[PDB]
Amino acid sequence: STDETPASYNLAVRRAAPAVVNVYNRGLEIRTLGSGVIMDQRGYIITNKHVINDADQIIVALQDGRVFEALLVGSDSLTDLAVLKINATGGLPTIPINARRVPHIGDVVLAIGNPGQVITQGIISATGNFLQTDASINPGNSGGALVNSLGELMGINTLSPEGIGFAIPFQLATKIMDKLIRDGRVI
Amino acid sequence: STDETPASYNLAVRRAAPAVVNVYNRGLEIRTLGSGVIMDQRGYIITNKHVINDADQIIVALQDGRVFEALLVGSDSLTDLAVLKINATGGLPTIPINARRVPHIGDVVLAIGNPGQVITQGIISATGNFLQTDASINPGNSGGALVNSLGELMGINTLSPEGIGFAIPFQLATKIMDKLIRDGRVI
Amino acid sequence: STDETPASYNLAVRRAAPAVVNVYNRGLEIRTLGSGVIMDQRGYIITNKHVINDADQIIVALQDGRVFEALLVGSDSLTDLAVLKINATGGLPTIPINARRVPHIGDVVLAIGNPGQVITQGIISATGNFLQTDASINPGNSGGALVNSLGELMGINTLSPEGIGFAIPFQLATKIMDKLIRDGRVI
Repeated sequence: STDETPASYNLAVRRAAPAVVNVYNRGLEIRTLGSGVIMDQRGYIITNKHVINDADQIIVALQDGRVFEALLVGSDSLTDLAVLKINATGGLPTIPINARRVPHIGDVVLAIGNPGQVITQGIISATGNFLQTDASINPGNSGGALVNSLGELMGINTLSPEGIGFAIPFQLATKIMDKLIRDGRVI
Repeated sequence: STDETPASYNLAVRRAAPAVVNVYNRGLEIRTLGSGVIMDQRGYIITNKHVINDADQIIVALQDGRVFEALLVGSDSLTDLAVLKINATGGLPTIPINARRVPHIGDVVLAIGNPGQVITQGIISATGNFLQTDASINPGNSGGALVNSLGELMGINTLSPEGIGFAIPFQLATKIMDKLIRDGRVI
Repeated sequence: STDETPASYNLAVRRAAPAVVNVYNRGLEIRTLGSGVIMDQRGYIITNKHVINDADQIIVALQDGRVFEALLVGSDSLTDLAVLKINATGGLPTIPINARRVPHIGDVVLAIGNPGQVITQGIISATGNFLQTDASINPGNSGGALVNSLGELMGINTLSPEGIGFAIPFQLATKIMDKLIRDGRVI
């Protein structure tokens, strides 16, 4: 035992987890809203619309200790997504994305949320309609990332038929985010 | 990441999933009853007795798009199983079976149900009394197949002590099916 | 299929499972209290304090068929642990421990309980505050072992924020057990 190595998906955690952030509201009280995912170096972030639906002031908190204020770029009710913006100081951790990767049924996936961080393991039950997984999906990880064993982004964890969780396919999430950036809410 | 391959049990899905079918009732209304498993080329299928307990007309629907009517060969209350029959057009997808394979505690297993298909992942908690697994077992996959990472049949998912699901060992399921074929309900 | 081998964590089961015992009370009635873990050859065992909180007479039952009476060495309310003692006949199965092993987030873990034995699979969601896992933790495995794919001890399953289970890190559990052995209850 001492010689060998445990089976583990910590590799996918080290690659993906730095990019998943906490999302807060600062009214006047500091409340925890949910999780979120840093998509690129420009400083754009994806989260659930319901997380930021009633935010007086939005705050984002990285795992490395940094704390930015975020402005709502726009949302999309149908997919319950929302894009936030923050100033990117030199060096931002971003969620690994592979546009060429084709998600397959049976693929191992980790759901990464930041209520410290909590990570749960499952598989892709059904390929995206949305992507299904049996990894626990909850408010503590709602708005966070779903990634495969390599750490590549498979979807955005979302809430709202038992035992199964939902994530918005990363391919759809990318397009929706782009559209919100270009205009704002889109129909 | 782009170079490497995700950890996945899609191999077992491709081999086993084509053999797991949807089971319907057609009264006079079309209702979804549950899932089922094509065992052989003769056209015999296994499902839960409770799925077909009140079926005016039984219909079976493959993943490839085909739709047959099925006749109840017989059932077995004690194990809550039931065998159906359909005409096998040339080419029927059958559930991989390995009579030589010895199921071990800790073995990875996928529960395959067809409410599109939903697949969940677990292990064999206890070897069959029935086989136990922590893979989600639900009406959406009740009557469907439980298979290992190779895609070989380990059991038939069944309902009716929390967090654990039950499957009838494939070795028992085979014998019971044979007996029903030979006579009908057996005691 | 016939040639290849199923993916499985039965190796970790064979190594660790013999060391996880059933724990009973014998009033005057024989009641099942919970699970426990044989730590060393001296005959010391760890379990939850709530399991042994009201035991007139404590009995321990190995998987190999042996049955000892156990005496409460002492407990620790804060961590809900308790150490029992039994006479070690030549040959006692002990839980594999690796003091050098550093638990990482994403590590595969099996929760081993003895209500026959029930084993569930998960990962380390958060490294220990206590260790978190998405492996099912329940009364049937409360007080039992959490081990990685090698079979090394990662924690002691404990009860008392949804979908997640808790285990006391093996490093903390070892120290607490030592202290109880030295004195008794410690503050």
